[PDB]
Amino acid sequence: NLQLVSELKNPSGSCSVDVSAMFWEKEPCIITACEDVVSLWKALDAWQWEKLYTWHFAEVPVLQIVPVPDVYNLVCVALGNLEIREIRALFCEKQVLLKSGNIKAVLGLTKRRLVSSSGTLSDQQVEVMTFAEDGGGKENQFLMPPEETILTFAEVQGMQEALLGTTIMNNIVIWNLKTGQLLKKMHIDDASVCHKAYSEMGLLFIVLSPVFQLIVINPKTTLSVGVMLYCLPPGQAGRFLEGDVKDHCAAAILTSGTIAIWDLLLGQCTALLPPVQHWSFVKWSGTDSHLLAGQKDGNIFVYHYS
Repeated sequence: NLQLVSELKNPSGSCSVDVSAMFWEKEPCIITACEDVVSLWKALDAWQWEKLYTWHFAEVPVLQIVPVPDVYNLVCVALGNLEIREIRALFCEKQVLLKSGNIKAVLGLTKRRLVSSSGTLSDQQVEVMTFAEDGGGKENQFLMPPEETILTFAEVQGMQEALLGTTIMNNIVIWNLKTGQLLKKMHIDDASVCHKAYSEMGLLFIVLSPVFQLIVINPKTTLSVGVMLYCLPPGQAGRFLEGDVKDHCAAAILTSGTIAIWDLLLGQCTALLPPVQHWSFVKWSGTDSHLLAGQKDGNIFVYHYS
């Protein structure tokens, strides 16, 4: 379960919107994102965090952090008011504009890659850029577009070089990341947002946001059934608001204001985390076995998960 082990107070002018734990060149750090400022933090002692660097954003507000596997020398953020307008890389005033326009979906991938999609149909583009060791935009690879607006990406764990997307048509698509080709398009019995995709034994396992749901799909027959429902404990309100998965644990913020955790394998709700104002976002740490819970006023609480 969950033991509070450290906390970060970060009171800025603006609303806090995201948090991420990453290694920085290499030591575990936390990145905080508020609408108008992003900061890198390092452990001061067993429970306190100190600010090491800050980046500022006038005009267009920060929407989210975009963690990128295997990258330890920059922080990627997406900026916009509702839809993404920009994607920037932040280096330790040192911002590089990476992508600009009508961006629909974005995700960091293994091996220093970042995939994004823009446009909606015949004009849809899906692009995977690669950062060089020095953080520089090095390559860009276009992926065969489904011509259906992508809602989310998920890198398929257990399948070599496969990327999954969900589309507004309630379809999933799978790309071969080596060739750019679209491998399959599959209707999910008419969710939406995919928090995680796994592959084993020819089967596809996708976790979707009955807070969470796991659907298992046979890509060969296209036949798919819900086969795990993750639901709140006896007498607990209410509904999914936002969430995050790492490995086989899912964490969600509920509209009520409480945080709930599940073991995706065990099927069970392994923890409720009531507010210490309301929880605003939740993120698993990318460095260790910690849960990061944040409030809008800037405070982040860090829990050890056992």
